[PDB]
Amino acid sequence: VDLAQAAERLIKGRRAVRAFRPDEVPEETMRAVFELAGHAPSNSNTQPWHVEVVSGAARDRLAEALVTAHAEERVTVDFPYREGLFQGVLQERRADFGSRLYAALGIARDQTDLLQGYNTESLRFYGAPHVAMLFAPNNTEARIAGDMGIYAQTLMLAMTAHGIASCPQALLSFYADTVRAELGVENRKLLMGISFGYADDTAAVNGVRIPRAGLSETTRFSR
Amino acid sequence: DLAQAAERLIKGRRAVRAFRPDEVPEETMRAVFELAGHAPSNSNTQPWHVEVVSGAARDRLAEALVTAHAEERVTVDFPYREGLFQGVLQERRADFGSRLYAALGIARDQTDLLQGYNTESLRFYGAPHVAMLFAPNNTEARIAGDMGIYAQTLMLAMTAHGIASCPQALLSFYADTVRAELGVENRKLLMGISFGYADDTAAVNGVRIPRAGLSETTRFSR
Ligand SMILES: Cc1cc2nc3c(=O)[nH]c(=O)nc-3n(C[C@H](O)[C@H](O)[C@H](O)COP(=O)(O)O)c2cc1C
Ligand SMILES: Cc1cc2nc3c(=O)[nH]c(=O)nc-3n(C[C@H](O)[C@H](O)[C@H](O)COP(=O)(O)O)c2cc1C
Repeated sequence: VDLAQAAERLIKGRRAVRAFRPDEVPEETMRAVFELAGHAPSNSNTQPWHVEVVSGAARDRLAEALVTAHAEERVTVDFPYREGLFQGVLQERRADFGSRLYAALGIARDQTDLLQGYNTESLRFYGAPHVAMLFAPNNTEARIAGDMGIYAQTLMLAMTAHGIASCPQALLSFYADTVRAELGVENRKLLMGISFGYADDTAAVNGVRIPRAGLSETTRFSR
Repeated sequence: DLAQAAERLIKGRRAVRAFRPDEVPEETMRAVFELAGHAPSNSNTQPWHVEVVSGAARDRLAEALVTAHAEERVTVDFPYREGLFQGVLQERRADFGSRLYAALGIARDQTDLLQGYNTESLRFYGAPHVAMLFAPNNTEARIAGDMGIYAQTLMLAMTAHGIASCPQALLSFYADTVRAELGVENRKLLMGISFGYADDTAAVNGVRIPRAGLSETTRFSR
């Protein structure tokens, strides 16, 4: 494999996978992936990421604790919402994404109980055998969060290289106190979780094709 | 195989601080920026707006930045405050600075050499191109996280085509200058990425910045 071809395969090949098989990723592969991900750059080489990887019985207890917290409305999010977050084209993109996702799931926006069933499964990591919880410093702001994103993408691409499917999930960060309590983590903020393992390629949700805006919408070249 | 290629890309990408004058071919530049667009983001919002500057426009921009710095016209959209980094994060920052300044041959009390180096950084380290990464006006942690996902996708796509890069928060400290020179309004500047082909004879390009061990950043439980 030539480098240019490999980058295209990894970058386009990585997709948000929402249905996994139960098979675990070998421990040596997980070590190789997370070691590689640590090579992400960051402001001043600060490497602000603290990553909690959960498997087996601990992963099962964590999934049940998230389902229970969600049922009890114990929302404990570390990052507040900012008014007007998605205006204009950002809102159009979110609406189009939601439309494609629900169409692949075979659910209509008015089918509340089916949306509930789907979201309960999301808290069970879509059946993934592993989850990586991406913790950040208590004083995380835009620059540190940018580095958390550099790391998240490095990790997802290293996973893709090993045939490991992933789903980045902001949803898991909405129950940060539950994750911290389960894992014994103190004084860190939870930005997102990444469910991972091997994709169930028979699931219609994994057939969803999410477009991108393209150069004219995002990029300008000047000289 | 793909596993080896990922290792080569991820480990091969380094912050390059001395460039050759040679421009990236137009078709390669378009391929790299189109590929970077495949970065994921919350709800597929793709909040990035990227201004790629080359040639005379890049020269005018570099000179405007040098002038803004000399006149102390610092304009920051995202604060970079003292105490942003504490504990081990502050020590990693100090350790990085020590390695960089040793490669540059600049001592602690050398203000004139430090000024000359800062001027060269505002000239994009001689890179023929710079990508300015603009974010929405209301950017907070989650949107900034997506900007980082994009920035790393772009740097890795560049590395795959043998294109060296340096992500630079420094360029975001003169946000009004960048906006005025590029006709950009109502977007915040998070960082710039200088890019082109590495000058392999430059001592600064020999620096190798380590990472904390896997045991230091990651915990596995079952
Ligand atoms: C930081 C971040 C948070 C995300 N949060 C969720 C989430 O909570 N649940 C979910 O189903 N997908 C989530 N997504 C996945 C996307 O919606 C997805 O990346 C986008 O639709 C682009 O599709 P693709 O990744 O398949 O190319 C998240 C993506 C990112 C980068
Ligand atoms: C968001 C971001 C901002 C950065 N700002 C600068 C900068 O202003 N000037 C600079 O020389 N390097 C800057 N760096 C580059 C690093 O310091 C570098 O990525 C870190 O030391 C790790 O080294 P490596 O990328 O060579 O592996 C920045 C890196 C990132 C990811």
